[PDB]
Amino acid sequence: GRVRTKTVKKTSRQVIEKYYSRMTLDFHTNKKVLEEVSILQSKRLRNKVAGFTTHLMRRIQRGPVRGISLKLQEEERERRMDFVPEKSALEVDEIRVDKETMDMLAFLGMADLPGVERA
Amino acid sequence: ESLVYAGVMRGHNDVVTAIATPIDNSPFIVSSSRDKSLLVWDLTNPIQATQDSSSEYGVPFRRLTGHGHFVQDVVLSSDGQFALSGSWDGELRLWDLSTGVTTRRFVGHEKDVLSVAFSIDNRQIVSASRDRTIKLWNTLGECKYTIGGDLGGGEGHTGWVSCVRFSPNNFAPTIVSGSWDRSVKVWNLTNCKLRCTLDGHGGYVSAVAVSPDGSLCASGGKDGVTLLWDLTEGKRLYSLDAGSIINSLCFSPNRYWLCAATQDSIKIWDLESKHIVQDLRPEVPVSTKQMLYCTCLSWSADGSTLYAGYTDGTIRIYKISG
RNA sequence: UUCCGUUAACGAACGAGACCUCAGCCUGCUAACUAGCUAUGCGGAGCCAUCCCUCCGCAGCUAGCUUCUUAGAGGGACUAUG
Repeated sequence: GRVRTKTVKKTSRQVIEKYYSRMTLDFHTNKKVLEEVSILQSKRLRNKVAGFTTHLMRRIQRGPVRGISLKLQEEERERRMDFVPEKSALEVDEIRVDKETMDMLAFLGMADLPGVERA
Repeated sequence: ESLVYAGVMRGHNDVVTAIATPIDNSPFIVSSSRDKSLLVWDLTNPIQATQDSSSEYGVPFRRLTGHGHFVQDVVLSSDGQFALSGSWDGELRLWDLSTGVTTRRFVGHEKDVLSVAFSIDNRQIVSASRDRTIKLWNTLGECKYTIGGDLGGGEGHTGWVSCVRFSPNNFAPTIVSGSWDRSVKVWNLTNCKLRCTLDGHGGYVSAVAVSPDGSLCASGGKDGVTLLWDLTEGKRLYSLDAGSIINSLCFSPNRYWLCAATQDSIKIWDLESKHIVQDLRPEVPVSTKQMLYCTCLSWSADGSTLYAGYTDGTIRIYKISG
């Protein structure tokens, strides 16, 4: 049974958020880096937290992930989320409808409506 | 014409971290690894075309065991046999390759050490460290100066230093240091002051290069962007683009080539034309997870052969055609 | 009741874990005549005998001695890699 507990998992994520750039995919260098940024009370705690951060970086370098909010990917998921096409794909020119739709449109008095025609 | 493949040698269990080659005692290659050993290879240059082109480029000759942790960088004496190596135990060691014993020991680096380098007269020794300090040593392994400290103490970096090399011009000895603080500095052995701060990269630096004639100052690192600089006075000539991480950098001894290890293959540019003309891939393409990077490279004295040491303790040798 | 996650709950407190002791690795560091190993000298005993060779004794300003012993500082393992 090698389930990591709350302290390790929480600290791993919370150190991934603060320094994504200075971590890497090797365990040993990550050990040293984690020794240069935080104050832990045992070597075994450090080895465990660094071991959980290294494959967290492997899967970060792979794809997306839960709660940790990386800056370089939260803006990149915003830079292309305020994304526009050349012109709006919702166009009012060829919008074909079925009997009851023009029946309601005749009810409203917009019986003649540019771009509407039966199926 | 181009670089060609002969074979691969396997003498290190863990990732090879440096190769050094001599100029006067030629057939003696030395490579360091994360195994605390320090192997020395002998070259009769065999290619056994008897067993499916039996794979061995040479036969291992001698391990200099004795370091207490990973050996990070090694270099050779410019006049004889001696070698100098730095490791994660905070020490530097001088080995004698004719008997396999250590001869001297540079105690004093308060934390891990990442780079070593000799000098022309071999009296000027530099050590770069995770201490966030550089220290100069004599041949006796005793102190004369130590450049570092924070802004008040001096001009030392704030992150760890990652690599140092000399300027091979004889009327102006200097030392160039790349750092994890994303800054390259140039120093002087005259006063251990800095000539210039070559403020470059946006990510951490892991490599610095000085031209064989001491004219321009290739440095690589995190972003994948290599920047070439001016040794005379700190000017950024042009930028090159590799994409992935960068670990090792080197110049051809006489031909005007710059080589790099960039985590998906070895990329050789040209400086005659600021454009890539050679990519070098691992021979065995097995679909295991992300393939062995090349972690270090070096040219021979004559530039006839380049050596690449990778993450699996495998070293693959590259010759030229004609 | 370790964690992922689900979710009228959200945020926390103990217990588990962490932690401390001992044992396991270190020809790397610090050393050690209240621990020793090595070499050299003298002493004995064998012997192709004169030296060499082997086995013990003994004494030191022998050690570019600390492998063995002791005990300190650290390193090492994290399921790290496939």
